Amino acid sequence: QLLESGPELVEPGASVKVSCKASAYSITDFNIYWVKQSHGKNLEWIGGIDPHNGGPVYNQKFNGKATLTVDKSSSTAFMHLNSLTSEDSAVYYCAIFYGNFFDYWGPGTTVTVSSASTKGPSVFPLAPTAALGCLVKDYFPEPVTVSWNSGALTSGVHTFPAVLQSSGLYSLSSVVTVPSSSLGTQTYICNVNHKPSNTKVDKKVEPK
Amino acid sequence: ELVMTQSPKFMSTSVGDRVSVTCKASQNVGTHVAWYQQKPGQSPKTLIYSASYRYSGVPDRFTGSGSGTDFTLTIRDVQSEDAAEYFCQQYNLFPVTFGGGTKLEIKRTVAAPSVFIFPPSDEQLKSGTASVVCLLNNFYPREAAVAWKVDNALQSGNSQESVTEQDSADSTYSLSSTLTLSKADYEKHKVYACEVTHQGLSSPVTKSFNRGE
Ligand SMILES: C[N+]1(Cc2ccc(C(=O)NCCO)cc2)CCCCC1
Repeated sequence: QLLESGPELVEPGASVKVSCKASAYSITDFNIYWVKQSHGKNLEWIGGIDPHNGGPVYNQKFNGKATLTVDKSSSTAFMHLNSLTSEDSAVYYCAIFYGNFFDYWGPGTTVTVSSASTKGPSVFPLAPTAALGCLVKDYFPEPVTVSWNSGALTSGVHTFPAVLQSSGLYSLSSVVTVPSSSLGTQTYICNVNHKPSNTKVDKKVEPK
Repeated sequence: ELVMTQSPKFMSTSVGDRVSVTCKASQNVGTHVAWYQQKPGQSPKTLIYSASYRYSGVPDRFTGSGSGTDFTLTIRDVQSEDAAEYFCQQYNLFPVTFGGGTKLEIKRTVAAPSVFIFPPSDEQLKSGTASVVCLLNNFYPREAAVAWKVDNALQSGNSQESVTEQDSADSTYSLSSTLTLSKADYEKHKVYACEVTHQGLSSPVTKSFNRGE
């Protein structure tokens, strides 16, 4: 039930404000905190704000780097990170909770600090029990999402972690396996979205 | 800062087994500790609060216990969908701190990969480059050697690999090897082959194709 501001590519030394808001309720009448996930996968509590007593609580490690505010009116929580360095590249989550009831995390906001510019991917068909797929090549920054037949196809889908090639551009392929019989009956379209570069492409994969 | 040292760092075990993760606090933190599970491609999800109490919808085969500085998460009927990284959390004293984590892989019978090879799109070639992809699908264990050959000369330096997290349903892995050449390089040779060696195969299997046919 939580939404978060989109992925981000921020130049070193510059800044970034991440938003977070709930769909059917106000997160602002519950406790809200933020958590940073970095080097591989590993968690660090940034700080949090309590709905019933003014003042955000900060972890010293981030004192000076992180500013937490809310806007009770619009039910939105914000995290402002200043003076970004490559060590601020991470997935940032906003979490909500109340006493011993729930404790629910948001989807995540990828954040890459780098002077490079955003580049959308080239999407190439990986032409065909049989396997088929899509090559999603030369995009920056991470991440990108791939889906098959607008979500309709989920069995046997295999999407690979992206590799950073020497050019400094990311690359990955998505694959799916289906019945060979199905090759002349079902159309297979992979849909790629790269939010950062406002790049969204549909690619028909058919037998060459 | 309160340190939470968690172990083991990594653990592999069969479906139906019982295993336990542990965390050591550096200061009695009472029972103000939670346990989180994070599945591949998802945010962490709280399993336990107050060391031994479950959140709604969390299966009973999960249980937490201990106090002071000694905490334990035990999983009693390990299921495939259990494949994840687990974390403990101290919240008795700010700043809140997390343990380093425990990666839980699942032991399954050996299973040989299914090998598929893909030629570059006639559309990619237009732009200057050629990627020849080789897919190894649904195998175990994760260890696998892939060799590229072109006109029977073995390749090195122009390929890259990627592997998926263990599948939650069948506990297999899938891998992709990607051969990147320049258009010219690609049109120089004819036979393109990917050889796969895996302990689930009595002898390396090869999937190849000829350029332009
Ligand atoms: C969320 N939590 C632990 C916890 C997580 C974050 C905070 C926190 O950041 N609080 C700032 C003041 O509101 C405090 C406690 C709540 C209690 C059950 C276990 C999970």
